[PDB]
Amino acid sequence: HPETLVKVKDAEDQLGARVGYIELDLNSGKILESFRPEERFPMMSTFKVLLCGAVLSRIDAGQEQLGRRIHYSQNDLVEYSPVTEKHLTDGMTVRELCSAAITMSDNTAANLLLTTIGGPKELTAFLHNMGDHVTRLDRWEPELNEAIPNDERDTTMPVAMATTLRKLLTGELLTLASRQQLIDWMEADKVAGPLLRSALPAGWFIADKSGAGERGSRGIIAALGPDGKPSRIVVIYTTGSQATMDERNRQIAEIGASLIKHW
Ligand SMILES: *C(=O)[C@H](CO)[C@@H]1N[C@@H](C(=O)O)C(C)(C)S1
Repeated sequence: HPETLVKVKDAEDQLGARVGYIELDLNSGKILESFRPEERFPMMSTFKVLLCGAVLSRIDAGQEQLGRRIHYSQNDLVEYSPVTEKHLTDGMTVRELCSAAITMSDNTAANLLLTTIGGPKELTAFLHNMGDHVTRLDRWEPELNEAIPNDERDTTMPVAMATTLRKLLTGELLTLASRQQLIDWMEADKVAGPLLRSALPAGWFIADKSGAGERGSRGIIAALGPDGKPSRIVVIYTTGSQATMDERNRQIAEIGASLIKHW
């Protein structure tokens, strides 16, 4: 609905920075609404969903196992590793790492998984192979959050991320069991409270993944819908703002409120 675009423009006024937005129909892939859909924005932690999508594909192909245990050390710990820092002694399984990377946005977990698949260059190749010639991962955590103005490293476009997420969640790329596992991890997101979730009505479904980086970079990708079933994909990214985290959170939540109101 165009009233949501009014709010998105208002968010740009409030934050003094670009805001990229897209609403996509999950079933048909039809673009319902867009704002700067083809401009690049840093992915930040939203790439973690793509990463686990690549891991799940390897599992489907028998090249990896959900139960395989990874024995890392304190040398691997990077900033913001709430889960991995507590399991140094016994390590964690691939399933646990993806759960941690998605639900808690654990940085070390992402790096560990990144190594198992072959690094940023393999994740980018995976994306390219599934039709996404835009999204690219170049660095590891935490460097990928730099958000240098005009830098194309570690970026995506709202339309690319949206269509890629649709394919991962509903396409034939992953087995049904794996598609469900990915959605299950996203639905269990514990760190996106003040964003779209704060505007979600009772009974609605939401599977998401947020990100922060930087130069005011903030973003979120989500699959949501009424009656406990997702029917649309929403992608929101912003970068460049000098506003506080709270201010950025509020704007995203208000865009969400408009989106829901005009569903
Ligand atoms: C990803 O953008 C960062 C780690 O690089 C994680 N996601 C943030 C967020 O979504 O708010 C975080 C502060 C939970 S850490």
